[PDB]
Amino acid sequence: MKQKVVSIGDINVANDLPFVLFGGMNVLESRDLAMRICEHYVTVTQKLGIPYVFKASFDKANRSSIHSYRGPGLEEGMKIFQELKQTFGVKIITDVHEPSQAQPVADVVDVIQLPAFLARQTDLVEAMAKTGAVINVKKPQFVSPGQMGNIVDKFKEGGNEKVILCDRGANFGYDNLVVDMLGFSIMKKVSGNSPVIFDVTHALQRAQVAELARAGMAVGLAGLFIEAHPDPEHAKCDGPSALPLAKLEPFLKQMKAIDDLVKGFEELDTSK
Amino acid sequence: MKQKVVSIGDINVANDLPFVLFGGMNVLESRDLAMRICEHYVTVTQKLGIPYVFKASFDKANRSSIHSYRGPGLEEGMKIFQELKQTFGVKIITDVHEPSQAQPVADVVDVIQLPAFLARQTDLVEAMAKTGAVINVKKPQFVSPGQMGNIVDKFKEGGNEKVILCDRGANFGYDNLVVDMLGFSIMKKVSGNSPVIFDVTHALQRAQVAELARAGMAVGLAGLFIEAHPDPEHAKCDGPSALPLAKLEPFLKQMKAIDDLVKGFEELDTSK
Amino acid sequence: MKQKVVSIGDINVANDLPFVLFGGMNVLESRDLAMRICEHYVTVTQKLGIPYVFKASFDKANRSSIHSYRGPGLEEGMKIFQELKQTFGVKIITDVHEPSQAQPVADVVDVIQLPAFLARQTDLVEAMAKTGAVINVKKPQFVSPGQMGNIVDKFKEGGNEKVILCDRGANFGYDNLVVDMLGFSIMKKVSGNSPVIFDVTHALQRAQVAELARAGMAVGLAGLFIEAHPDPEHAKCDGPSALPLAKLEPFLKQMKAIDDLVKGFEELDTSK
Amino acid sequence: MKQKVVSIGDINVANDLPFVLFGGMNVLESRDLAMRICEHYVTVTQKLGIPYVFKASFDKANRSSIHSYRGPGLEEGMKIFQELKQTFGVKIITDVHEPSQAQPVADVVDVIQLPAFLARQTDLVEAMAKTGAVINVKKPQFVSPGQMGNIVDKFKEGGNEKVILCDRGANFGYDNLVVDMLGFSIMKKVSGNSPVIFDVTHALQRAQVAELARAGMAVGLAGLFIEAHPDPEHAKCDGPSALPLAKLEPFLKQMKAIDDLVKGFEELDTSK
Repeated sequence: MKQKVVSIGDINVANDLPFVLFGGMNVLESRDLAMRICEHYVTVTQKLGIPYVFKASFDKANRSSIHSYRGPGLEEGMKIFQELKQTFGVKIITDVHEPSQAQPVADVVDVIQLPAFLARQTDLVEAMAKTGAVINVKKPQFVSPGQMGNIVDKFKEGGNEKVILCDRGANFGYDNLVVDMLGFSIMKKVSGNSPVIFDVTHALQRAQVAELARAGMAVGLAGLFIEAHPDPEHAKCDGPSALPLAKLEPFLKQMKAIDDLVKGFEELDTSK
Repeated sequence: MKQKVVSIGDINVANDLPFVLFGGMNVLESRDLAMRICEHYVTVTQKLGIPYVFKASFDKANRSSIHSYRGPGLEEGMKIFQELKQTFGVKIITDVHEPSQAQPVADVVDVIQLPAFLARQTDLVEAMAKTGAVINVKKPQFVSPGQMGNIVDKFKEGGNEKVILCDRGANFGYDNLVVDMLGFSIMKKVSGNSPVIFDVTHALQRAQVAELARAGMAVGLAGLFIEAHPDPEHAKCDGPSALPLAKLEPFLKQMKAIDDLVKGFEELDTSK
Repeated sequence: MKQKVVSIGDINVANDLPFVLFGGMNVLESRDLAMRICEHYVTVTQKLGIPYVFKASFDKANRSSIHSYRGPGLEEGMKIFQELKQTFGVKIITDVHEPSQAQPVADVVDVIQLPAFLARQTDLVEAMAKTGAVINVKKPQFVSPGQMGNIVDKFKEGGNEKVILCDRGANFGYDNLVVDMLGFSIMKKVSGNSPVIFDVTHALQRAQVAELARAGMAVGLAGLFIEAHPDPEHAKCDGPSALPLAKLEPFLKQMKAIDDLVKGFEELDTSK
Repeated sequence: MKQKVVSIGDINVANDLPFVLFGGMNVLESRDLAMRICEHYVTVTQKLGIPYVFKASFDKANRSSIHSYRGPGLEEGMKIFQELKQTFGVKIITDVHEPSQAQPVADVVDVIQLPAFLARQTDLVEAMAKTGAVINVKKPQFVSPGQMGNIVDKFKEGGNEKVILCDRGANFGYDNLVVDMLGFSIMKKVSGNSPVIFDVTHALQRAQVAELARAGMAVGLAGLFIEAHPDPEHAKCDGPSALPLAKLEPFLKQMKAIDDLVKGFEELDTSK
């Protein structure tokens, strides 16, 4: 059984190929920081040899209050991305919330994301479908893996047939997530063997970011979705949990020994 | 400790008062059926003495496919409700999905609902806030009760301070819900003692609809949210699970013996 | 469909009959307290009309340390029970851990219990089977209701065909229990409609002891298993959570209005 | 922080050392099969370089019926082990159920196991404590990792201070397990950094046996606990899920590239 391929340009996201790191940042604060975030990623990638797609949000349709920081704004948010793109030669990936945003962002970025809590929003799915530009489907914590097949279909149907599946863990009682390492496999099956990627930071809501990320990779995934910030201690707000940037290389070095060393195994069948 | 009160007209939704049945139907098919659905509710209510607010959706922003039945449409959906209202003298409650819909529907209905998967959608919350018209907040299966406090605040903040909390159960492993009877109490606390109501049908995704609904009521809730269809066997599609309409009275008779007989207890403190 | 009946003497435990309160205490400290515990139960029961079976353990094969208080001991533990029995005219129920204990205790008590974590211990089950004296099977938190059928069979097989099923909740993530009100029904089915009873205190590991117990009863159960201590604040150690004794009557008064008022309903079928 | 060491002879079980494979079989049928089971393990181990301890049960205190196959018996079960030991030069590990068995088996084997459902059985723990012979503590599916500390203490207290911790997954709703890759770390902490090993087969109740086992190893564990049978299709009864023996080498080859390649990493601190 061969794997699907959803190339976002000169990049090839697949299950049997080397993992594609969709590294980046959470919210889109300012440039001096953003482009700085790219600086280390961009560097370590080439330096260690790893496909890379920066990631940043230009809006937070949700937080812990109304009089909060929305974000750069749909408009001012796209201007942001533009720059860095030409400044480094890498693709950008950002999540959309309202149907509209879809098309406008479909022209600036190379990978559009779909918010987990919106995973099953037809109006939007059918909407985001038009673009036909690579889509990453975040997997809700309250949805069984095998249910992923239908979400991939409702998309193909609308038009777009280039999708990715992102796992961020499952609900384990109240206020807790746990990653079913066995979801990935179950997730390939029903998804016409689409590319499956593990979102560690936003599976950890920590000196765990590592150990966890190791186990995911040793399963054989299309790639990783990660987030890092210069000082993970101060801007230590809520939502996901980010990596202590500086630790990019030593960490990503680990993944490579996994991704690579595992992506090259004589297919095993413990079935029979 | 006294309970909050969020009267939706001549009706008073509270925790220590008799339960308010927010009975109704799921999707808004056609009138001959809708108004028929009201016919039995409307009757049994007065006949047995029970506050009543019909409920029906004029859209399904999500299902199992794109080339599916959206619904009457935001526009044609409001026309629908109008009629029945004057035809029976009862209030209508319907869920909104996009900010816009909010205000338009705020003039036709008496109780606006907020979709569970949208529970934490600020743009919308802040939006639906303007109306200031009674709001029912469906409680996501993946959200801990105590987290309900913030969602109630972000609303008060925007303006609206008349909210209701609806429990539809919690995620129990993959593809399964379970209702934490203890959520309700925990749910009153953090919610300035707002009105708490149990959504049974959409806690059961059955000859269980009953037994389950009995246990909820015996806890002391503001009221029930239910759905019934003439023939629960054929149009037996997916989403929630509806009641075999005809069984409205015998069932609602049960709730009354609970709601009433329990709403009238000398407050007990097993605390000390 | 008629219910099973497992009379433990002049008492009749069943699903359609009034609930049988298996009230009592946790560990067997001393008599002045024990017989005192019975004093209020014994009284309130007759005073309010409720079947009663005292309950107390004569050993704790497990706690939080070795140099801990085992208990009166298998031997000295039986002497204890004897007295109170003749002193009040009520039956005693106690849990056994090692095959041996079974028979010895089978002559003193009227209801023998089976520890949850031992639920699937054949050697013991086959052992406790001989006695043929009423058995109460505690339901492990990690076992699905429908699995209860086999445990009831392995017992019938050995000999004993008079069993009871006790629910203490299910595991909800780490360190947390939740009671599936729907387990009871599922639990009757596979159990040849054996008597099902809800263990509230040891479903709560609190001013919740009440609200929770109300919802269980409104389902239609054979009865309750409860535990109370004079001062729930000091001897506030770990294991289950006990009731503030003094609150027996006001509480048990609640259950009666449930048990009774619900045990007398015209069977409803929301099925069709 | 250095790891603990619980050598079971010329073998050293630890967290930073190469993983120790506690491979073997489930029940102890007959020799021609048992010693055959050892044959391939024993071979592949030396051939690939891997610490090895055979494992087999001489009794099943639980199954799906009384008139079932107990096992060789405590007595005849020990005779069994003896032989193979001298026949191959490897250590044996078997689970005990009743206090007695402890000491008798403490003289024949090199690693005694403690049944999960008995994990918190003081009488036995205090009992098995005397021997002072290496102990492996199976971790119940219904027990939070951090709770492991006390079980390790109650043992040290009794005497024995040479323990191992085995993870078999956690309960995920009804009838389902999921392995919290993050338990291991949490499990080292509270356990004075005792050796932690992952039980895959009996975490899977399958072509998954592999992928799952890969992720565990990439975390950094003391070792693996596995079970294999010649024909996993016929004797395909219930309990755990075994490996298709023949697939030992290709599989264990995978683990080595993990265990080794990961056990040799410059300690990383994503903490800060």
